[PDB]
Amino acid sequence: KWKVFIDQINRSLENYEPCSSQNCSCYHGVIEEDLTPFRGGISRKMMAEVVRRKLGTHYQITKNRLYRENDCMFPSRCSGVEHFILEVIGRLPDMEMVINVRDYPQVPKWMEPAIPVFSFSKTSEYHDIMYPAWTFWEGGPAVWPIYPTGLGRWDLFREDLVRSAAQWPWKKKNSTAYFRGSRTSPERDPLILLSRKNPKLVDAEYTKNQAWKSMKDTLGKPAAKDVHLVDHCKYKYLFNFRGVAASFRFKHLFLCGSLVFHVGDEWLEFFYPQLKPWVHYIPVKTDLSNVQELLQFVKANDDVAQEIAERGSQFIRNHLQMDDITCYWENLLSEYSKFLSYNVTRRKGYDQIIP
Amino acid sequence: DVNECVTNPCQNDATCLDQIGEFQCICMPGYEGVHCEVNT
Ligand SMILES: O=c1ccn([C@@H]2O[C@H](COP(=O)(O)OP(=O)(O)O)[C@@H](O)[C@H]2O)c(=O)[nH]1
Ligand SMILES: *[C@@H]1O[C@H](CO)[C@@H](O)[C@H](O)[C@H]1NC(C)=O
Ligand SMILES: *[C@@H]1O[C@H](CO)[C@@H](O)[C@H](O)[C@H]1NC(C)=O
Ligand SMILES: *[C@@H]1O[C@H](CO)[C@@H](O)[C@H](O)[C@H]1NC(C)=O
Ligand SMILES: [Ca+2]
Repeated sequence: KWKVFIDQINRSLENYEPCSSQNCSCYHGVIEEDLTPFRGGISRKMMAEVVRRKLGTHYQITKNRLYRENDCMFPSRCSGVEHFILEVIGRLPDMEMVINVRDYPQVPKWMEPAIPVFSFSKTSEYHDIMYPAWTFWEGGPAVWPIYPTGLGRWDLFREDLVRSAAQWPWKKKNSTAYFRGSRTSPERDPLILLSRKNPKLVDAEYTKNQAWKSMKDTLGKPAAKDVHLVDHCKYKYLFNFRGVAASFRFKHLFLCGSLVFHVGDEWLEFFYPQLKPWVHYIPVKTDLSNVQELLQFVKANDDVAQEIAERGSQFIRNHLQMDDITCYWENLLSEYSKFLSYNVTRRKGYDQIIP
Repeated sequence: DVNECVTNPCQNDATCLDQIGEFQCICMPGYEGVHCEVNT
């Protein structure tokens, strides 16, 4: 009865091109795709317009020194971005760029001509250039009390998740699917409602975020207590959804050794194109219409389910290390700088970013 | 207007206020900064 899914998995694995690189070259196609609209060159006038439109924070690099406009709406996100740029700036040529640190992308594809804005998340309907989000170092959501200063330090969180996964080998994991998050997209609602109807099948509950104003923000129930990502690893099946844009939850779930149920296929981060459905995770239709069949399938094909979870965990373990984040930053900005068709001049009043 | 408070910009149990194309974090006593990140 599972032939359709079993064949899909065999097909996807036969199609799969494994990455054997020890560096971030496995993501190079994302850079090439994101820079394709700028192959005709980025002019000084184009850059001046992007800056005037305040689509992001204006950075400049000259002589391996980083400069920035005064204003940043989210200082902690600029600090996270700056952490990585400063790591690699000794090898970067002169350039300038606008780095959007808001959640949502800024350059819809229907805009002509394309203008270059760096954003952490997009869909294929945007021309923003993806970069590794600030949160790999600092500045992610401050979920009280578990991440009081903001979700960050991917290097440390990786280690904590690997230790937690070791405490919860697959066979000891709980078979009720699990989700804890806030109502940042209504696409999450059908899972919460399915959970309320069938709590043995799914344990999915809305926590509150800092914009909570009423019970409407938790679908009419008291908010659930927040749960550390390391405490997700006891569950076999972990759901991931878009929020405002893509969610930082996603990468963490793989390191639990659990099987990720990834809902939808529109909202991306730079590493997502290398994570493949049925190879690394279970794809779920955006409207959740096939979620009950998928949960029955994985329960009836637990050996396959485990194989998928282990591949996803290994991919994040081996190809989304801190060094991959820094490498991608360096390769992205180096490649981007080639398309500036003019010589950058430091702006009056931009302070240097140290250290 | 984007409600920036949805992404929990305020640290250390501060309160987030969504304003006209900006947000403000109202710190617990003892904290300051845009994100209430500086512990006085
Ligand atoms: O109980 C919770 C709720 C949230 N988070 C994390 O906090 C961040 C924000 O989650 P939320 O659902 O509020 O927003 P999202 O960014 O997913 O739209 C994500 O990395 C979640 O994994 C968490 O670890 N535990
Ligand atoms: C990165 O890895 C690829 C092979 O995976 C190799 O061709 C390339 O030379 C490497 N680059 C550096 C700078 O190590
Ligand atoms: C599995 O988790 C669910 C949901 O959290 C819980 O209700 C159930 O009791 C757990 N089952 C076992 C056997 O621990
Ligand atoms: C830009 O700078 C390069 C390298 O310093 C120089 O050789 C070139 O003449 C300049 N081109 C301009 C200003 O158009
Ligand atoms: Ca606002």
